[PDB]
Amino acid sequence: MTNIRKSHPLMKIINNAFIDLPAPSNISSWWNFGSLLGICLILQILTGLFLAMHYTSDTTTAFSSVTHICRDVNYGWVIRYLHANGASMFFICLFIHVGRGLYYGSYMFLETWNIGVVLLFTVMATAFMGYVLPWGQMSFWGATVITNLLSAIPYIGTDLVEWIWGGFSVDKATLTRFFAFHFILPFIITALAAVHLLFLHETGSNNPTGISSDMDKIPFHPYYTIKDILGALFMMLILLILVLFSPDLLGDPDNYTPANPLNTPPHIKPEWYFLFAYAILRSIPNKLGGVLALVASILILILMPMLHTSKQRSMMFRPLSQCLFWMLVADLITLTWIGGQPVEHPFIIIGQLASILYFLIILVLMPITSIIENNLLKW
Amino acid sequence: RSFLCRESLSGQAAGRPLVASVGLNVPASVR
Amino acid sequence: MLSRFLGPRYRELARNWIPTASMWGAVGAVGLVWATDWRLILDWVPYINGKF
Amino acid sequence: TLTARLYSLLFRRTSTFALTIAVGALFFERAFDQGADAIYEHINQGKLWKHIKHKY
Amino acid sequence: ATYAQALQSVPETQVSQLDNGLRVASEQSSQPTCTVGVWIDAGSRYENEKNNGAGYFVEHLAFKGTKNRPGSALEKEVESMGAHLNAYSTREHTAYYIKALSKDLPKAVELLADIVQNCSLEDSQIEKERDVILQELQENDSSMRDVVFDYLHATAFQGTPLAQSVEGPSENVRKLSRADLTEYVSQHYKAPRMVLAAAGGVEHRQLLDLAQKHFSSLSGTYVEDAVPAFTPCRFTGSEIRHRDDALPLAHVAIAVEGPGWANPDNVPLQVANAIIGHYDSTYGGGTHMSSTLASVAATRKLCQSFQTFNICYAETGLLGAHFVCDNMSIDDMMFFLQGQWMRLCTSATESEVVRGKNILRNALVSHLDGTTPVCEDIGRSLLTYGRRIPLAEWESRIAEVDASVVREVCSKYFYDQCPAVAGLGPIEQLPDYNRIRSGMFWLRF
Amino acid sequence: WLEGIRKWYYNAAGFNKLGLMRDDTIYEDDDVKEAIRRLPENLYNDRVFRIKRALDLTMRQQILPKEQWTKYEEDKFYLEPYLKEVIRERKEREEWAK
Ligand code: HEM
Ligand code: HEM
Repeated sequence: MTNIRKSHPLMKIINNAFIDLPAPSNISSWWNFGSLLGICLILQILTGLFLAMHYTSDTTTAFSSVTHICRDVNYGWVIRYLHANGASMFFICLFIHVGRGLYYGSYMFLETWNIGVVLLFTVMATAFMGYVLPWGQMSFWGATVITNLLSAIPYIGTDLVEWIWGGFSVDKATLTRFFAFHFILPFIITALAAVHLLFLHETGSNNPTGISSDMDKIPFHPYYTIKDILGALFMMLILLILVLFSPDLLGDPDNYTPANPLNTPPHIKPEWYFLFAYAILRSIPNKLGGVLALVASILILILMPMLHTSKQRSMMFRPLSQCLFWMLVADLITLTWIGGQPVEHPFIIIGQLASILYFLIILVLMPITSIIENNLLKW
Repeated sequence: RSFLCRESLSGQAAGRPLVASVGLNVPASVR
Repeated sequence: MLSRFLGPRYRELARNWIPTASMWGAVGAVGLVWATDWRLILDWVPYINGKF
Repeated sequence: TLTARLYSLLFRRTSTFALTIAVGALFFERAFDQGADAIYEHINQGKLWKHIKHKY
Repeated sequence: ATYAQALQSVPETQVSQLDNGLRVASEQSSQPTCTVGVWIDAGSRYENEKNNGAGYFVEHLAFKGTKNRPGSALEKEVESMGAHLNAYSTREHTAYYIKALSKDLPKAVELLADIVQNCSLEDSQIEKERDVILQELQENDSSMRDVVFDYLHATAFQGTPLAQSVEGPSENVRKLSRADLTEYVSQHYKAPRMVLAAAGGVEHRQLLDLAQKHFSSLSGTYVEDAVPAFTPCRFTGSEIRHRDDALPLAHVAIAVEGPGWANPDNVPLQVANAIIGHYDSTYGGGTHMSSTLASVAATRKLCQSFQTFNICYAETGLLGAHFVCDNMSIDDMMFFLQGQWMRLCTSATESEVVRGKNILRNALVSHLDGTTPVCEDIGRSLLTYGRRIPLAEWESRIAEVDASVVREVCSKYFYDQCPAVAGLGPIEQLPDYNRIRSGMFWLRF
Repeated sequence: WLEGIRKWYYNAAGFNKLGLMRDDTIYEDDDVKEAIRRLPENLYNDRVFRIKRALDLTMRQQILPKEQWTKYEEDKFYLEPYLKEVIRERKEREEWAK
């Protein structure tokens, strides 16, 4: 005689996961993005399936098959644009999630933070391959530009490119290869997300105040399930507005042109959620240095738990660190804006300033501010 | 230990007041 | 961190594990040359270079 | 016995065990490739392209 | 007066030897008491399967009666002068020692001569003594540490005389007639394999002349030809598990081959053993003891008591540990205890080696306190080493031990050597022998 | 002077508005957790209640009225001695392991 909820194995796992899991009482709305990620993932796993059900992978039928999905498949355009803009929704939620983890000092959960960095890398790679899939002008040329970075790697680098290209340039082989990789990767992302939830549950969530809330804990099911339902409703509102009213708002029109290797578009820009890093790439003339800075721009999150010097955990009671964090966010937005514009005056110097300031804020300004911070409070 | 013989039981009586002792790296003892 | 790990007996432990770590690194180098089939190095080992 | 000398020399340390395995990988790979290829060319002598390229 | 000054001032161990072969060895001091005993080289090692248990029976009947003193009269003489008479029989040595005042030396030596020589061995007393040993066998069965160590010896030196228990199987003790014991006495209680030791207010000249006038009748021959030789004993790395879930606590003893009484490698290994240390639930050191295993056990309340041993015989020994812990700790200590050993086999800091050296010096100097421990030391050393090791020599051998020596000797005796596990009680969680043997080597090294 | 800057910072920090004391806002590492365990019962109970009230207020996104704000002068230092002792013991352990 017992609850099958807390005695049946699968039901026990579900119960400890998101039914009776002790959650902090004062969890703000910024935590909802966690689920808003998973839901997006599910949606991305869902619609992509129904896209792979009418998408070939040959360069003679890639663009034509995409147009077929948009124009002929019954309600196929809904799925297509739902995928295209759910990618942007996924990345908006991802960036807000990373910002939340940074602000409230959630990176003290070392295992979960590192797993999150791995998830970020995997999601970025998957999105890159997916954008390569429709074989537009943007697709082909962005793929060439991005993959040609690996030629900068010493020694093996050139070979590596010819390995990934499956030949001598982004061509028939690379399209199908990227299709297979874009299919497989999200399931690896799902497995890593499960591991991430495991690691987080071994310690419990962190409240905005940054202090342990083991005394004021509430069951997850009656409260945070409905909170997450509301969050999902809001995210669906934004995503459906995007898809139904202005689908080609976050995209680039040149992607609606068959890929022609003999002519390039006026501008070669990546998707928006990548520009913040692309600008950093453009900052350093040294190509190898550019690639290294590109990798470090994401790998910095790994070092972030080490740099924590403040006695307090979060930023709720650290106004100086708050201004620093918002300086960082403005800097990321500036890099995103810089990435779109061509390599001309004054975008070049502004891009160098923004890229320098990003690492200066993360590595130097924040720890020194925390050091001054503790001194300002007798500790 | 279980004692079920005169020879083994010999000496198990007490003739001096009980004296306990504990240490830092030596196990507890009593006599 | 580095204040704690900088010690007499800590450097002594480092010295103790120097041989094992160094020849673990040698293990890794040989395995890398083998699996990769690094022709630049394998052209000098007498018997194996006959393969190319 | 030689096996005792082998154990005391190359097998006691796990890392030395791995080094022995790695070098054995090189030499066994080369020797086995030579042997198997030679056996195959012997079995089908005169049919492979290697055995008939000379006349063209 | 520094430590070194005191060491070269400890009285010497004057050693003599009568014509028959009995080695007389004394150690004068100023105490008014003394401790005189005879250390024979009998023991379970010198016993075949047919007569195993003879030594225990002979030790039992030693104080019962003699030809000169018919019986209880001997006990009356011993008690009238306040002497405490004792005897301990092991797997290698058997000894009788009288603890008496210096003035009662002439009488005490006479009493020891009567026991070791003119022992009655009356059949009626044999029958009376037969039951006592049987009861003592059940008592020892209740002694769980002793049964675990007997399991260790049985499963380690299997098929060799060392595996035989000192008391003997409770079948030989029920058939050991007078005839079997008499051969044991006439074949093992010989003058060459005997050491007459004494310590305290004893004069070496007095001990020599008392021995000459009492033990002269001792014989050195070996009847027709039978000379019981020394049989080397093989160490077969194995395991034995007597799982009895009713027992409240589980005892596990694991030991590898250690050296003999020779092979000075004992001195480094003991230091290594001292580094592992020993713990009991009633220590009070808590999570502060220098020994890593002791600190972990105290922190997690893992075990009730773990002790490291270096049992050492003439040509081989059992060097290792024995721990008493509940059912859900046996594996965990197997992880830590082994994890400790390999640390000394791969990285032993000089600091802990110095600590082990100091602990060993303290153990040696403290164990030789009191006349009875000194007499035991003399009797045991003359049989094992052939000479009493002066404490100064012990100090020198300890000083020569450093971190590199400990690492080398441990890797020579511990690393990748099949153990001799032996477990009793609720030992279900005890790792399988393959797991233990795997834990005997580290994949980092 | 400097103490004026420190008072301005205490006011702008915001943990006074929640009724929290300085030490309630500290991150709970191993040293801090052991220090909290070491606290006397009467201090620990007040610490727990203050923390729970603060979490309640932040859940409802509110602050206490201005009168019940922990003043800079009244901000006692309860966890400081215990944390200092714990840090000293850890430093001793690390130095001995050195
Ligand atoms: C694949 C995308 C991701 C999914 C599905 C995911 C899933 C989740 C979920 C559901 C939560 C709990 C809700 C929450 O606290 O927000 C969570 C917590 C967390 N995630 Fe993620 N996550 C993702 C990406 C990331 C990334 C990129 C990072 C940063 C490197 C990260 C770091 C964290 C941290 C630190 C927490 C704990 C937050 C706290 O305790 O306050 N996650 N994750
Ligand atoms: C990790 C979640 C995913 C992300 C972020 C993602 C992202 C993207 C992006 C950005 C595109 C290009 C959209 C465009 O053409 O403008 C795309 C296309 C595509 N994705 Fe995904 N995707 C995800 C998961 C999946 C999965 C799981 C599948 C397979 C079931 C899939 C199949 C496809 C297909 C077939 C296309 C080509 C159709 C098209 O481009 O419109 N995707 N994806």
